[PDB]
Amino acid sequence: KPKQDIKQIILTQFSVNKDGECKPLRNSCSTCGPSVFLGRSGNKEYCGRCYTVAILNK
Amino acid sequence: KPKQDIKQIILTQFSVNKDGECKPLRNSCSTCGPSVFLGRSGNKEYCGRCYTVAILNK
Amino acid sequence: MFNPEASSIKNRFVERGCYYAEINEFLSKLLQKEGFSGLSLRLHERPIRVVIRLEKTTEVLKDNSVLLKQIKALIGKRLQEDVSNIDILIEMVKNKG
Amino acid sequence: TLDQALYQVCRISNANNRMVKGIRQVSKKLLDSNLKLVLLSNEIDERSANIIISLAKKTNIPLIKVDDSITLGRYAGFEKRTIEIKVAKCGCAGIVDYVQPSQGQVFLMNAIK
Amino acid sequence: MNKQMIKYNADLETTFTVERKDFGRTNRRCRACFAYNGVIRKYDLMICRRCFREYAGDIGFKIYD
Amino acid sequence: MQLSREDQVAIRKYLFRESICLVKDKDNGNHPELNINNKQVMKFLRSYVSRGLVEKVFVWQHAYFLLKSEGVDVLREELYLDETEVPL
Amino acid sequence: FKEFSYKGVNLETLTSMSISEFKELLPSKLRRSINRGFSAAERDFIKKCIKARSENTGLERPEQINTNTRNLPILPTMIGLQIGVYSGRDFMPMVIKEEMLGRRLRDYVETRKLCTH
Amino acid sequence: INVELRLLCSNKKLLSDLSNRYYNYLFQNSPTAKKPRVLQPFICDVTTRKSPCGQGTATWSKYKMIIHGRMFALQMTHQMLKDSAAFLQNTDVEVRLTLK
Ligand SMILES: [Zn+2]
Ligand SMILES: [Zn+2]
Ligand SMILES: [Zn+2]
Repeated sequence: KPKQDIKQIILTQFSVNKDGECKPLRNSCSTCGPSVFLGRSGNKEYCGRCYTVAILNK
Repeated sequence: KPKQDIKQIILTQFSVNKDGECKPLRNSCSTCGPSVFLGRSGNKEYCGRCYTVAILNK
Repeated sequence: MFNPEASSIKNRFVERGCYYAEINEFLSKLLQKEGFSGLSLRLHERPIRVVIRLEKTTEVLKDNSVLLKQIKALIGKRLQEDVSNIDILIEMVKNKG
Repeated sequence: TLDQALYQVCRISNANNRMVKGIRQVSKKLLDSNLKLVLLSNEIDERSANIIISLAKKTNIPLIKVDDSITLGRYAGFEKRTIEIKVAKCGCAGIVDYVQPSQGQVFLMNAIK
Repeated sequence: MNKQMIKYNADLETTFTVERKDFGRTNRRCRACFAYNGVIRKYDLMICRRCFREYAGDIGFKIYD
Repeated sequence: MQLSREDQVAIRKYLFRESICLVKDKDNGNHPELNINNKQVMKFLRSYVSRGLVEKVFVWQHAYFLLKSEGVDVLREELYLDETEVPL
Repeated sequence: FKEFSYKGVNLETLTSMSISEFKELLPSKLRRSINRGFSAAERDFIKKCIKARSENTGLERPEQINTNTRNLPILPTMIGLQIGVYSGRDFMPMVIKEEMLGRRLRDYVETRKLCTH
Repeated sequence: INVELRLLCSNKKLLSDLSNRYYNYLFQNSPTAKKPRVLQPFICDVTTRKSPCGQGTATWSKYKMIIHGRMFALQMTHQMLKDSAAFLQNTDVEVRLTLK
């Protein structure tokens, strides 16, 4: 079967304020716990533990 | 408007054989040129220059 | 005549004999170096009374007799019985010839 | 010396499975906030240090450093036979709980306090 | 183990579960030697005719007549 | 051998607490006192036998494992217990 | 000349009936197999047949469907299809004609070559 | 008042000795003493071929295990039942009780 690309040290999920306070950059799932973040690509926003893809009306 | 997360040095798009030959890890668009690669999340595979999202029957 | 009791009794007695046969094989393999000679095994009343007959006794008594403690544990585990309900006596065989 | 106090912590902390090795696992343990005495080491990139330092402060637990990643490698128990012994390096590590009390744990907690 | 199987009704849409019955040689292996043939099943023995004759006198059986 | 680190230390402490172990061969069931898969417990102890730490005797359907004296210490170092601690 | 018929029912009606209805026509041993419900394998075979009869159009033949569901009775949903039945060695191909109703797929395939000394 | 004591045993000599011992105890207490009732023996049997393979004249053997038994029905007061039950231990004979 196909080969698996890898993205090294995952730190992109977050953003840091000037005060040093940290917040998630990607948005978070309502139904899989807020600790699961949501991907983006074109019309698609998507999720892990449920594989559900939202399709945007744009 | 919202904040933009960033994924550092993009190298995940490819895979390297033991001979040093390189091939794309993600699949490629049929109608945007083979140089445009396709995202994955749940039921969704998606594209850049056209924003078209395919929905899988799984 | 018919007895409802007979099947139980027959099964119960057979099962005891099977445990004896297995435990005897185990001790023979373990203790052939000790001159293992014979076994007694009263399963029918707690405490389970074990008497083991041996030619030499040093290696069963050695290091606070932990080999005894281990045999008790393995008999307990195989019979599925609480280790507290077993007594093991080791007997030196007289008139060995 | 506190070097032996770390030895007394780490060995007992890895016999029982309570010592975590590697920057990625330290990260999730800092977030999950179930850790103590995080070891930094010398040779890591300024960005990578900034990650551990920033998180470790935000978690509100003790942080410490050791003079080389090979000095940490001994504590992690990554050491192996050459024939003599050699030590594989470890970058960053931490303990989940002290499973039994020891003088080194006290000495380290007093060095922190 | 009592294994279970799914089966579909005539609609090929509704499903139900049924249990596999334990029968045949597969679970009646000789308790002394794992053999599948010549197993005596009487009196809740589960021992083959070869193994029986060497152990019979330890269990307590005798040839009286 | 496909055991978790938790499962490994569960076998180490049992084998020190009590100086023996008993495992049933050709079984997919769970060891009564450990809640670990029989084949996996057998495979773990197999290594200790190969290392010369543990005796093995096989009788009918059961493997009887006995811990040697010259290995109580190795398991005590491995399990990092105090120097005063000894089996039942 | 008259339309094909099975136990009183025309192919037009027969191709429209549910499996539950068709069961009232079949022999006793075949009925007992449908009453006791289909296996997970048999369900996939049947869903592919229903898909295939629907999908196929024009004059081009649909692709062969292979199966190790030897004991399944033939149903009016797989009429006209090409089906491969496992012989214990290979998928032996056959076309399901109308006259096969009331029999199992094993009845049309030999697991043992005929003997001539 | 009444008790019935079942002595059950797959050895004849033991059951004969233990019953003679208990009969002696009964007559030494003298509560109008009596013999035990000799019960129908339970007999479980197995029939098998001797050879471990098909070769030779097929020769067959019948093994049978005999469980002998003896019953005492007896009159005693509750103290004497409780005290005498100390007799009913360390035997290869299995011992069982009924009461009303
Ligand atoms: Zn979700
Ligand atoms: Zn495109
Ligand atoms: Zn056998």
